[PDB]
Amino acid sequence: KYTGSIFKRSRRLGFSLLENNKEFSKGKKRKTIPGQHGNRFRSSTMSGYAQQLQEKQRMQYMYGITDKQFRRLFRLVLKQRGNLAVNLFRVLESRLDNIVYRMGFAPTRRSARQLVNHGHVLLNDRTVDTPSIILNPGDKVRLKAKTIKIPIVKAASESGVVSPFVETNNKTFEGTYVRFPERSELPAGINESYVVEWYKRLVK
Amino acid sequence: EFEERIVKLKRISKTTKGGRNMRFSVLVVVGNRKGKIGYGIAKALEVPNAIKKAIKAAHNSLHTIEIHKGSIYHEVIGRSGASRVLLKPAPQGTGIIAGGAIRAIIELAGYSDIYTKNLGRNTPINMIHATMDGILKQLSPRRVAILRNKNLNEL
Amino acid sequence: ITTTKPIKAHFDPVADLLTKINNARKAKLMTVTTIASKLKIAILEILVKEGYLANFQVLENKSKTKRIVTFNLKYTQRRIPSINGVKQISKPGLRIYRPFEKLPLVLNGLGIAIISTSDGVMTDKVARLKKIGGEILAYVW
Amino acid sequence: ATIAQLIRKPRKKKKVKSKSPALHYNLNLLNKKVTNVYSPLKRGVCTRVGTMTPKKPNSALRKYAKVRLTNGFEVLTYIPGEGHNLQEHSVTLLRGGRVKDLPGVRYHIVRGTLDTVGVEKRRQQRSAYGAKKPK
RNA sequence: CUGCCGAUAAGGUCUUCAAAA
RNA sequence: CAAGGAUAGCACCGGUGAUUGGAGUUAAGUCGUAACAAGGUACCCCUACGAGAACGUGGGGGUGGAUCACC
RNA sequence: AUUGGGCGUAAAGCAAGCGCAGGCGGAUUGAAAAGUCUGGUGUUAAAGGCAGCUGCUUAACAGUUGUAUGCAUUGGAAAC
RNA sequence: CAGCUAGUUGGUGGGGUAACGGCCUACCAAGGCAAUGACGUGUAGCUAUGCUGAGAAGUAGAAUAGCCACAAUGGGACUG
Ligand SMILES: [Mg+2]
Ligand SMILES: [Mg+2]
Ligand SMILES: [Mg+2]
Ligand SMILES: [Mg+2]
Ligand SMILES: [Mg+2]
Ligand SMILES: [Mg+2]
Ligand SMILES: [Mg+2]
Ligand SMILES: [Mg+2]
Ligand SMILES: [Mg+2]
Ligand SMILES: [Mg+2]
Ligand SMILES: [Mg+2]
Ligand SMILES: [Mg+2]
Ligand SMILES: [Mg+2]
Ligand SMILES: [Mg+2]
Ligand SMILES: [Mg+2]
Ligand SMILES: [Mg+2]
Ligand SMILES: [Mg+2]
Ligand SMILES: [Mg+2]
Ligand SMILES: [Mg+2]
Ligand SMILES: [Mg+2]
Ligand SMILES: [Mg+2]
Ligand SMILES: [Mg+2]
Ligand SMILES: [Mg+2]
Ligand SMILES: [Mg+2]
Ligand SMILES: [Mg+2]
Repeated sequence: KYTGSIFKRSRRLGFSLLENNKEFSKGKKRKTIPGQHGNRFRSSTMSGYAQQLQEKQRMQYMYGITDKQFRRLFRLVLKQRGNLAVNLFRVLESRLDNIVYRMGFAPTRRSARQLVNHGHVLLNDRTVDTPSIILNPGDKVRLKAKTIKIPIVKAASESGVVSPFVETNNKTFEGTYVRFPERSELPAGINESYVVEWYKRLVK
Repeated sequence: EFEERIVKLKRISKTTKGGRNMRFSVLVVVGNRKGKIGYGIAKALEVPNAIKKAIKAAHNSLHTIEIHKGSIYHEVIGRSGASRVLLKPAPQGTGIIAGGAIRAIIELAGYSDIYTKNLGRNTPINMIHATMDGILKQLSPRRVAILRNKNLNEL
Repeated sequence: ITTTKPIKAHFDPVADLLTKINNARKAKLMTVTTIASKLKIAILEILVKEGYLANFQVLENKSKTKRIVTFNLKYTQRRIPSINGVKQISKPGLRIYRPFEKLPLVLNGLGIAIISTSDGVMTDKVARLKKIGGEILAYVW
Repeated sequence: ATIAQLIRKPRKKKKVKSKSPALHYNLNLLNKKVTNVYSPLKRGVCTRVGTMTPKKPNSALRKYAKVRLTNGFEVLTYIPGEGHNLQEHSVTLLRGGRVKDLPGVRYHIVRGTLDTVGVEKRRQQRSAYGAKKPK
């Protein structure tokens, strides 16, 4: 369940999935809002609601999430101790399909979701099929063995390009993760904290 | 880096001997996000000149703001005409729970966590008047020490 | 000390003093007089301990049948007072009784709250220290 | 006012009235008593079809209808759409609403539900007017 | 220096915008 | 002892009813022009009478009245 | 609008007065302790509420331990 | 919706009830409740709780759990 026109939505907001693969493309290098009504005036002065909603979509489209799932996670993190501005960032980045892409074993994020849904991934001591499990740093999320031989493992096994918060022990494909992602690994595509307040009005 | 944000753009007009003289009025809030904030309302035949004059007036009248731990120290009610704005101290994390003209003033002043509710009218000038009045009547916990001869806030 | 004017006071003893203080502050007056009562005497003693007024002298007549307390306010050099606002809680008719768990904190402790629990009038902080509450007279900040 | 005054005569809250009262009356028929039970939408039978003129700004011919619901209340309900099959005697499934042009009308006929036909030749916002997906 | 002196069909435009230079 | 039945007159509540009273709502109906300027007889409140109608007049009461004016 | 609103010109001060019951009410002393505050005990069924944990692929959910509110009785405090 | 209540209020001896009791009986009296709302009308199972609210509280008494009442309508009784 997702859109099949990721170029269009990435072109609208302006920010892609952090490699500009959906922005560079092989044609026209288009950086305008889609549709016929893209090259017009009235660009700035977006209302607070307007920019907040646009930004909220950015957060929940970077990961392929449904808004109702977003409300559940926000309700979960909200109650605990205090200014929890370090927890929900870890919570939002703890998605299982998200970690496999940051693991470097998938060409794209939503393709990693497909492999997760098809049962080609494992966990420290069990198996995982649902692409929504909330992970905690310390679990040895070891990959499958019958998928290391599939006709698409080449770029998968090229995990040498990997984020420092996903440690793999290269060539062993162990693929654990510690040292939770700092804001540096969460780029300026969505780096704001009044989206939390937007959900505070809409979600108790 | 005194950022500025329009808080209202009304369309005022007078009547002459045939026709209506129409002038735009802007309400700009200027703040350095460090403790200096002012407001300026100006009228002109066109929006650009009105904005320039309003910013000039706002920069001419800049008041000094003190912050305590990012929030407002004590709960206060600012009164201006029929508009009453309630400000309440907040713990670090809630964010600015304000909305509208008051929210613009609080962000431009520097304050972070702040509880507000507009208990009166919804006219932007009077709400800003009430917000600034409430923030200006605030007492630091060091002025009362010099006054009451206590020990620099010590119990 | 001698006088020339008749001294009157209101029937309600907390707000009578409160009105005197508030009117003097607004009108920049310093020395005021009122009739003396033991509840009124005790609240003035704690006020001068908290540093809101400068002096507080209770006096009696030459016959020992009447007493009037004449207090002055503590103005700084530039002539702005130390009291900012006064508000009475336990007004006549509706008397306010709050337990210890609900003892108020006025302006995060900047102001003082007058509470007469069992040992006369008593400040909010020391009331919290003894973990005992009761009648709440007025808010002073 | 005053604590003593409010103790004697407390604060009486203002009441609240509905916008579609005739939809919340149920007649039992075996005893012939009317109880107040709220119901979203109700079935009725039309008595007189025709047209009415809007208030002031608007100018047009709007198709009204005098429909008697399963209860015993006669309400003027607007037929919301372009073209109708009402034939003075028919059954309709009214809903809530309030057309601002015609004074007195406070209900709408759900289109394409029972005897009343759907609104064909419509591809936009069909789910509301009731038209089968072109497919 | 006070005579007399009544009426005027319906619905309607017009401010696009400051993001800025 | 007693449900129920028959007879009898009061009490409270509901529906309906020929005919009739006013009320609201209505783009372009008829008779005036009462009010808003000193609205062309200053207005308004209470009250009594009278008249197609707004309303007129008598009694009392107010300025929420114009003009006027003073070195 | 008890917390948390108003009554000259916007809705709202009865035409005015004599006034019982009710509400409020000068200063000081003594006692009692009905209000008021506080300690002990009993109770306020279980589920639900909030916090933590476990178990279902995680969740929803289930279980688990914690978590008040009022009433009565008893022992003290005496400022109003 | 301003009076209501004649076993209604009290005592006596007796009967009955698991038990106290005008619960019932004979006699003797005239009281009881009511403007701090009787009585009448209309409405409704109550509560733990559900939804909402910053709070005070508003709202419905889903499911389930405690208590009450009912079994076509109105009465009576056996067994235990
Ligand atoms: Mg001219
Ligand atoms: Mg003439
Ligand atoms: Mg005419
Ligand atoms: Mg006229
Ligand atoms: Mg004339
Ligand atoms: Mg006239
Ligand atoms: Mg005639
Ligand atoms: Mg006449
Ligand atoms: Mg007259
Ligand atoms: Mg007159
Ligand atoms: Mg008079
Ligand atoms: Mg009001
Ligand atoms: Mg008035
Ligand atoms: Mg008067
Ligand atoms: Mg009057
Ligand atoms: Mg008198
Ligand atoms: Mg009296
Ligand atoms: Mg006294
Ligand atoms: Mg319980
Ligand atoms: Mg459970
Ligand atoms: Mg007896
Ligand atoms: Mg019932
Ligand atoms: Mg609220
Ligand atoms: Mg239930
Ligand atoms: Mg049920």
